[PDB]
Amino acid sequence: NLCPFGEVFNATRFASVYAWNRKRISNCVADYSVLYNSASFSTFKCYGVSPTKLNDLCFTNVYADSFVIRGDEVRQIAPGQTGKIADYNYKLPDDFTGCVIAWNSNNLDSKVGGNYNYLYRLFRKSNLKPFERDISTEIYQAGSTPCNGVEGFNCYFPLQSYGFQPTNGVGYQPYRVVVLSFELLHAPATVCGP
Amino acid sequence: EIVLTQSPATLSLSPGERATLSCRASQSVSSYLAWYQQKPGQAPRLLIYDASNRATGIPARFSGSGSGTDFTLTISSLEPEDFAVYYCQQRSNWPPVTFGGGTKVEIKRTVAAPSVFIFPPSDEQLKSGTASVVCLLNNFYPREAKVQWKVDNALQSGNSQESVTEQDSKDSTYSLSSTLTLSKADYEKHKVYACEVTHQGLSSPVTKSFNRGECS
Amino acid sequence: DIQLTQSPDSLAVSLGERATINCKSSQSVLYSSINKNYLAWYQQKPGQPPKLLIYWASTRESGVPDRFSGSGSGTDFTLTISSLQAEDVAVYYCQQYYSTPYTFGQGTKVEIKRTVAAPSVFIFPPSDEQLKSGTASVVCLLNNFYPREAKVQWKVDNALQSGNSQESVTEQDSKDSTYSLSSTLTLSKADYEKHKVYACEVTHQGLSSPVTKSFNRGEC
Amino acid sequence: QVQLVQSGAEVKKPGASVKVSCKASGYTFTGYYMHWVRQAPGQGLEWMGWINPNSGGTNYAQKFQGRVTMTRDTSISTAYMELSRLRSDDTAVYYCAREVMVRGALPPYGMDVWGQGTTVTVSSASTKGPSVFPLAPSSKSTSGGTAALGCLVKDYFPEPVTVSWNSGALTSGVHTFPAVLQSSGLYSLSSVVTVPSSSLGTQTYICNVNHKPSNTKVDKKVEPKSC
Amino acid sequence: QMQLVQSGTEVKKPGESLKISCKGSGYGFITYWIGWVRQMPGKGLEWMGIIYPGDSETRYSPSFQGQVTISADKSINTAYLQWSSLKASDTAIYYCAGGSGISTPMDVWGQGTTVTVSSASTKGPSVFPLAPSTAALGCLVKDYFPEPVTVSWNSGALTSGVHTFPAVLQSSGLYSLSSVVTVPSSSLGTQTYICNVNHKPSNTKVDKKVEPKSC
Ligand SMILES: *[C@@H]1O[C@H](CO)[C@@H](O)[C@H](O)[C@H]1NC(C)=O
Repeated sequence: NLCPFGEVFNATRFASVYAWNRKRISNCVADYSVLYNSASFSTFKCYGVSPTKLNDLCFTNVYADSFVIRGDEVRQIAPGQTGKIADYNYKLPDDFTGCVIAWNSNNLDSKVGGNYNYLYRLFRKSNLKPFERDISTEIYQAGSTPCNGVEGFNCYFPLQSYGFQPTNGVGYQPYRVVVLSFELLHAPATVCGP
Repeated sequence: EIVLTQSPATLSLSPGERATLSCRASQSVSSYLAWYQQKPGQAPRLLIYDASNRATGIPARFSGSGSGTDFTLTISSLEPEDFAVYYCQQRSNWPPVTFGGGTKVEIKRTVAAPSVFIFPPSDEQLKSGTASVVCLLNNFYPREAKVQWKVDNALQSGNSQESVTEQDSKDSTYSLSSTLTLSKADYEKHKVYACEVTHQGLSSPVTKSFNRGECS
Repeated sequence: DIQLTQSPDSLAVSLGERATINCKSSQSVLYSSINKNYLAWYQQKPGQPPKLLIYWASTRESGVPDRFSGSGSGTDFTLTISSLQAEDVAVYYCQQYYSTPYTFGQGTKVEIKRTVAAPSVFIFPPSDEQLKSGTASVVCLLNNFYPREAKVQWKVDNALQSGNSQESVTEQDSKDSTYSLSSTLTLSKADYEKHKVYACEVTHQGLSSPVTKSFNRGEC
Repeated sequence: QVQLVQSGAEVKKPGASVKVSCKASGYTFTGYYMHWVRQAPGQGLEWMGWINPNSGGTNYAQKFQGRVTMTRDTSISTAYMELSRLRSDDTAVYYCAREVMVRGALPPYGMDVWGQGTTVTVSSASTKGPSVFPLAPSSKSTSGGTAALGCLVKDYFPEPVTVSWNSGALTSGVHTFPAVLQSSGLYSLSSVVTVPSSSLGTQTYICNVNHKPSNTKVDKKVEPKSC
Repeated sequence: QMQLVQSGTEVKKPGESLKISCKGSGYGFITYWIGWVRQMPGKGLEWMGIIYPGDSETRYSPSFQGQVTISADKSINTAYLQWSSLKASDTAIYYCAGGSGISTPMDVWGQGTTVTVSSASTKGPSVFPLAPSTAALGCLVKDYFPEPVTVSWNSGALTSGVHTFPAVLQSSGLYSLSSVVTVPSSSLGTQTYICNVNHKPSNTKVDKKVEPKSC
C-alpha cells in the first residue's frame, strides 16, 4: 500500500499555478528515497525537515501541491518570498515544513506555436494568505468605474498565459513543481516510512 | 480612434525580394500582436499571432518578431500572391482591439512616364447643363503623380476628382483619370482648358491643352 | 539572534561515571508544527571535525552509542553521558537550527578524571648554540601530572618575571590520563648574562609545598 | 471546417438601421468571441465590438457605443450586428470574425476566421441609371501613334456598373477605373482603352455599360470626331 | 551516503585574496545546503553562512556579512568561501558542513581547511638541545613558519615517554615547539638520542643528537 507519489510526480498533465492542484496522501507507506536519490530534479529545497530522514518519521497527512511555472519563478515557491507567484498564485507560510521539488519540463509543456494552456494570476486586490487558492476569473478593476464584466479602461483580465515556446531561455521555460507539506495533528499518524 | 503606426505606408519591391514591415504598438500592460494580409475585395487573413507564430496554413516564408513596442513582419522572399495590404492588430484591455494603418506591398518596376490624353466634354453632356473634362494618365510607374487643372491659365481647386486603378496584371503599371466638373455656363465662359501632369518619368511637367470648340 | 550558553565550561569525570552538560537558549526553539525542539548536540575530538551526536533535542544520530542522551525542551536542554568512556574525551557543542543565522554554544570540554599525580619537574638552560644567535631560552618541564591546573613562576635572582613567559600543554595522555606542560622564558642574551639564579617554581595539588628547580648562569 | 457566412449587401437611407447576420459552422459556436470589423472605401480596419455567444454579453467599441447592438441566436449559431441612426460615412464592408475565448485571459491566437463581408451603402439617393457619354479619340493622328478613347458613365446609384468593350472581345489595354462618389451623392466612372490610330477607321469600338439595380443597359459606340 | 571534501592548507600574506572550496559526492546532494563554520585556534565554532547550490540562495550571519563571500558551482557540486583581502584575524580552520534542508542539523562535515595569514615568510626551524644532567632530555624547535613540524625520536624507534608540545605562536610571528622524552639516566653515557625534525614547507630535515653538556 505504497503512497501514490508516482501519480503526482509522473502525472501526464499539470495544473496552472493559479489553479494549483492538491492531492492528499494518507493511510500509506512512503519511500522518500525514490525522490531524494533521483537525478531528474533541478530544485529540491526542504524546510524544517530532512528528506534523508523522512523514512524514519510518521505524519498524519502529507499534502502534495503540483503546478507549472517558469524557471526564474521557482525561487518564489518558498517561505517569505514576494512577487507575482507568491503574492497572487501560491503562497507558503513562514512556518512551512516540507520540501519544494522542481524540474525542467520544456520537452513536455512547450510546443511549436506556443503552449498557452498554463496561466498565472497577474492582478489581485490583495496578497494571498498561506495556501490560499484563487480561481476567480473576474475582470480586475484598477480604477474608479466598475468594469461590468468586460475588459476596458482601467479594467484588465485577471489571468495571464505563459508563452511557453521551445526556443525560450531556460529561465522562461516551463518547470513542473511539487510542494510536499507534512501535517502532524493530535491524531493517529497514517503516512509513514518502510 | 487610436491607430497603430505601420511603416512604411507603401513598400515597393520586386518579386522574390525580402519584405520588412514595421508596426509600433501602443503602450500596454499586456497585449498580443497579430499580422493579417488583405487582398483586393477579400477579407483579411491571419498570418501571425503573438508576434512570432505562423497561423495555420501560412507558408514558411512569413515570420515575425518583436522587441519592446516595435514589431516586425518579415517575408523572406516575395511571391506574386504576397503583394497586398498588411495590417498589424493589437489585442489588449484598452482598447480591446486596435488596428494599424496598413502597409501596401506593391511591385517595383522600371520608371514609366504616363501617356497623357485630354478629353473635352461630349456634345451629349453639354446638352444637359454640365461639362466634364477628362484627363487620362496611361500606364505609368511609380504611382505618385500630380495632376493639376488650369482654366485660362488659372489653377483650379476643389472641382476635380481622381480615380486610380490597381497595379496592372501584365506590366505592373498604374493608370489615373482626373475629371473636372463645371456648370455649362462656366465652361462656356472660358477658352483654354489644360491638364498639367508632374511625374518622375517626365523631365518636365507635360501639359495637354484644348480650346473650347476645337475638334481635338 | 538566538543565544546559546553552555554549562560548565570544563568537566572532569572518572571512567564509567556520569557527565552532564546544560544548554540554555535565549529563545524557544520548539516548533509547534511538528512539536520538535530544533536543537542539536555535536562532539569534536582533537584534530577532528565536529560530529553530529543528537538532533531534535532527543533523537540520536545513527551509530551514536546509547550512553549519549539528549533531554529537555523550551530553553533548557541537557546532554548526559552515562558511563563516560575514553573515546568520549572531547569538546561538546549545542547548536540551534530553529532559524538562520545558526548559533552555537561556547563548548564544554570533557576529560577523564584520575587520582592526583604530582609532576616531575625539570629545568633546561639555554644552549650555547642558541646563545650565539643572541637569545636565551630557559625551559621548565612538568611531566605526567593531574589535575592540569598548576602554577609555574619564573624567578631571576629572586625577582618574579611577567609577560616574558609562554606556556604550552599536551592533551590528556592516552594511557595514564595525565598532562605535561612546558613553560619557556625567552629573553635577550644581554639580559640573560645580567643575572645568575634562574628558577622555576611549580605549585600543584600533588605537592605538599612548591617545588623549585634552579640553575646558576656561568656555573654547570 | 470553420466557416462564417454573412448576409447580402444592403442599401439604406441616412436615418434607418441595418442588421447584418453571420452564420457560423464547423465549430462550437459558444466557444469563440464574435467580433465585428468594418472597412470604409479606401480606408483601413476599425473594430466595432465583440459578443460572447455563450453568455450574450458584449463589449462595444468607443466609436459605436450607443448605436450598435450585437445579439446572437445559439440554436442556429448566428451572430447579429445592428447599426442604428446610419450616416453616409457608415458606408463600408462589414466583417464578422471569430476569436477563441479564454476565461479570465486575453486570447493569444487572433481573429483566425473571417466572414466574406457585407457591403452596406447608406445614402439619401434613390436608384438611378447612368448616362453614358463618349470620350472621343483625338482627331490628330500619327502613323505609329496610339489613340485613347472611352466612355464616361455618370450619375448612377447604387454600385456597381459593369463595363465591357465589343461585347467582351476587346480586353487588351482596357482600364475601367474605380467609381468615385460625387458631391451630388451619385456615382461616376470612366472606362478607357488605347488602340492603334490605324484601327480607328476600320474597327468599331463599343462600350457595353450594365447597371443591374436600375436595369439599364447601354451599348455606346465611340466614334472618331467629325471635324 | 554524502561526503564533503575540502581544499588543502593555505598560507597567505595579509591583503591577498583567497577562495577555498568544498565538493560533495554521493547520493542526495541535490537536497543539501552547505554551510561554513569558522574555528579560530583554541576557540569554538562560528557559523558564517550557508548556501543552497541549486539556486545559490545564500544566507549570512551578521558578523560575517560583507566580510566574506559564499558562492557555489552546482555543475561540479562545489561550494566556495572567499575573501577579497585577508587579515591576520582570518587565521583559523574552516569547516564546510552539510544539511539536507534549511532548519536541519549539519549531519555531514568536511575535514577542514587550515588558513594562516601572517606577515611572516617561510623559514626553517633552528633546533637546539635540551641536554640532560630518570632524566629528561629533548629538542627545542624554534623560529619556523609556517606550521606544521614533525618530530620523531630515533626515526620512530623511540616512542615511549615522548611528549611533543603543541606549537606556540611566539612574539616573532614564527612558531616554536619542544619535544621532550624521559630516559633512564644510565642511558646518557652510551645510548644515542636523536630528534628528527621535518619542516616540509621549507624543505628542512634536521636530525640532532642530544647528549649531556660538558662544562
Ligand atoms: C516516475 O517514473 C520513473 C520512470 O518510470 C520512475 O523511475 C520514478 O520512480 C517514478 N516516480 C515515482 C514518484 O514513482
